[PDB]
Amino acid sequence: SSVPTKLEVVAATPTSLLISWDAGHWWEWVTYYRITYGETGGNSPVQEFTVPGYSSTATISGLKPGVDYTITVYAPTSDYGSPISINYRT
Amino acid sequence: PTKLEVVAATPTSLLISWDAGHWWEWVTYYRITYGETGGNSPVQEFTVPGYSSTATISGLKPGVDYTITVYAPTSDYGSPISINYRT
Amino acid sequence: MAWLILIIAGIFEVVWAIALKYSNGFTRLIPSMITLIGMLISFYLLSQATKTLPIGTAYAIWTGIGALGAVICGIIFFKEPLTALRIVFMILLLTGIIGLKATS
Amino acid sequence: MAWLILIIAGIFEVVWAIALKYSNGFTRLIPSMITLIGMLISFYLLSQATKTLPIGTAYAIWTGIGALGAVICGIIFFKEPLTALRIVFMILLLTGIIGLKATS
Ligand SMILES: CCCCCCCCCCCCP(C)(C)=O
Ligand SMILES: N=C(N)Nc1ccccc1
Repeated sequence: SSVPTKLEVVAATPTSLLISWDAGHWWEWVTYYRITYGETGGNSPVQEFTVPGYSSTATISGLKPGVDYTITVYAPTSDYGSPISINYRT
Repeated sequence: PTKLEVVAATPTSLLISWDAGHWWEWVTYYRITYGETGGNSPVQEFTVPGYSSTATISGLKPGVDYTITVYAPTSDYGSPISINYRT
Repeated sequence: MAWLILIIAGIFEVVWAIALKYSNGFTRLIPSMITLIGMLISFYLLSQATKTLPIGTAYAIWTGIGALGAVICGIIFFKEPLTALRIVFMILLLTGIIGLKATS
Repeated sequence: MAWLILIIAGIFEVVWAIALKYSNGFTRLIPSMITLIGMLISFYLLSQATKTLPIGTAYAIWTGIGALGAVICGIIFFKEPLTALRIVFMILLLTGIIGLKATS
């Protein structure tokens, strides 16, 4: 894709993950990112929130310890890039 | 504006209210300022949208006589409204 | 049909124009509110009228009615001047405007 | 002074116009902020100008400078076709604007 880039967990806790990305160059900076997280299986839905586009990090709280999750960062549109996801067990 | 009352007060905060007018007189913002009636130093101030006719003043020292004034955007309306009030 | 909502996009252009004059530097609530709301009506009405129509002929007539409506409602409501000279340079300005927008 | 403000309002009129195309669905941060900042500056300056100037002359001149900057920028920064029609429309526009300032 183009943005976002390099989605990693900076810090983690049994219940909470702190994730970060490379927004890219100034001209690639978007107005917001929408961030999805749920059990990497999907017992019912997923959980979702958005973050102002000027932020490269987001904290995800209220997870079940021991469980593998999938965490996806989207751009406003599909014009920019494919939505980069990672798996992480808490 | 007109009719600057203190609808409610606690030792540390006042709820003030005024008469916006009607229709043609409504201004887009009011600018309220409050300070000790005495040694003052500066005055704290803030602004409220002109559709709102109440305001809350918080973080007052209990027992101290404060003076509250409500400005229109410009002079050309109906002058500032001022009151004194001990908390 | 998109032509008529382009006309109306253009009338609402004059509406916020006059409402903005009435707001006295955007300090009188209601004329201030009309100015804002009557704007995004104009812009919305446009983007729909423009969907169908040429962008060039759209804007040309949009801003034409905007600019002339302001000039006319002005000399009327705010008893703004009506000089032989002013009516002329306004005509050269609106045709230059209409002109350049009708070229793009 | 009121006139000087109008010129800068017209200047910011085009800077948000061109920044809005360089924003996507209002999605690119930096162009989105520029459009947003250029509109709030454009409107503000216009609203303050309209206090001392006829709405008819304020609107038309504002719109004009935006239309003129749009083509001056269009021609220079986008290789846009420079017609003899386009030049005479920019001359009528300038004559319109200069003219109106001269009957103050
Ligand atoms: C929505 C954008 C325009 C914002 C302008 C706010 C209106 C009030 C302008 C007052 C400041 C200038 P003053 C003290 C000479 O009236
Ligand atoms: N609607 C317009 N003609 N112009 C405009 C430009 C900038 C801010 C708000 C509105």
